[PDB]
Amino acid sequence: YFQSNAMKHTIGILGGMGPAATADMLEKFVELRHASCDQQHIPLIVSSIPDIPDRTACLLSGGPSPYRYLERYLHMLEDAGAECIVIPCNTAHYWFDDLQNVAKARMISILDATLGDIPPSARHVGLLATNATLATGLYQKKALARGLTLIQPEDAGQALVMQAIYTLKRGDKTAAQALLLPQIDSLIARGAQAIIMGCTEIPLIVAGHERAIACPMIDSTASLVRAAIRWYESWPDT
Amino acid sequence: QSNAMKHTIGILGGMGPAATADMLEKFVELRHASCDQQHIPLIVSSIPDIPDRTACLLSGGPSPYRYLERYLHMLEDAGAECIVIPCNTAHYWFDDLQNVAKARMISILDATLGDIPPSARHVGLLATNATLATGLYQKKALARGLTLIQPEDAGQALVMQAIYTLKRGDKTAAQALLLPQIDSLIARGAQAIIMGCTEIPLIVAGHERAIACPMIDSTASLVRAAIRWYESWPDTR
Ligand SMILES: [Cl-]
Ligand SMILES: [F-]
Ligand SMILES: [K+]
Ligand SMILES: [K+]
Ligand SMILES: [K+]
Ligand SMILES: [K+]
Repeated sequence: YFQSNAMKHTIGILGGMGPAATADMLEKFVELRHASCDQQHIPLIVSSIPDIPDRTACLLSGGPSPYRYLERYLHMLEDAGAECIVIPCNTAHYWFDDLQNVAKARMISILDATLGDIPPSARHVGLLATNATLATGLYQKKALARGLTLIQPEDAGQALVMQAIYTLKRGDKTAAQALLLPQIDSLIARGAQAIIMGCTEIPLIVAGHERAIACPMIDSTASLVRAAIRWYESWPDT
Repeated sequence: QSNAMKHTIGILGGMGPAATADMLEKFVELRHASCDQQHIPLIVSSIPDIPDRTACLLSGGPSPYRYLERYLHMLEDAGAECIVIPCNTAHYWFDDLQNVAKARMISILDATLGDIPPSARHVGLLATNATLATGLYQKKALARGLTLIQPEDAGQALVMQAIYTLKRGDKTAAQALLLPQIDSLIARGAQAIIMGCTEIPLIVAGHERAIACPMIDSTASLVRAAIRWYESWPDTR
């Protein structure tokens, strides 16, 4: 399988962070790839092994590091024949450069993909993300380089965004939506021209309410999927 | 700790991709978990170059067996200790795969039939032309005392069309094709209807209220069976 999977430009999804976001990524690979039939869709191998330690607990509360888990499942995907690896978790990109160095497969960053899909006129941009993604500034250096100004929720509001994410991770979308939606309105009221959904649970909470939201919402999961499809479609046989 | 020690489940999917994503969705929804880390360890093969199953069985098209075998071994080598296949037609090859498999395998057919209420003796069957033609459900249904109701030829062409319309990405058109066939099976006396092709639950999704009889979800039945397998180990919760 390995050599023919590699010849076929198989994409590996390093997911499980969390599992609903990984399932959402798979749906988006189906929705965003033009295919005449089953056989024209993207070849995908998915790691949805969610025992990976909590990313914010590690970065902000001294919890066990997820790195060695990420490294192990990365190598599992490569050994299965993945030639490109994508990670449907923003906070995990704290370790992106580390994983890239040990990877033989190509890796595509969710951060670059997401920032690249912001309309050029949107210069003041809200950011919905986990505490650790904000605190370690994962989007900060890259946003500054593109001439963007990020707006994040205040301390009280950011606690509610974190609650929404973990309520989604617990399986209660309706509760998560009631928590998140006033924070989206607050970001707009403070002048967000666009809002980055910079945690891959956020698209799952917003889904069905984009019409009720004044400004565009940038879907980091979809941005990464689109980038991976462009990689897949750039080969001479594709 | 190796994936085999952790009782990792391998999903041999890509048949088709949307149905495989649906199975992942259902693994989340059907497993009681308080956080990311309590969910089922899963490795997924969604490599869809597997040749068309009905084309093989009914027209002599290229066989999917060598692809299924290859991706099976890929999943075992990655650490899957149990394998589930979210495709009913592919279970034509279930015994062959189980012969060469080191991991446990759980049939979508047995799981689905086990989730039929015992009072439903007359059961509609929505499936591909090849699943019907090769009788994948017939002997197991006969053992349980069930009578299968399948659409007549004209209706079945429309069921097959709905499945392939969903596989092309048009859920709205697939529903327009499928829903009259569901009413027909009910009008003919179905007491439950097996969604015996894993694209059927995606077409029906959001309309079970308007349907007068229970719809038996083969994908969900398989997920529930795999979760029970995972939860039965002494060192799992
Ligand atoms: Cl073959
Ligand atoms: F994320
Ligand atoms: K599509
Ligand atoms: K996430
Ligand atoms: K659940
Ligand atoms: K199927």
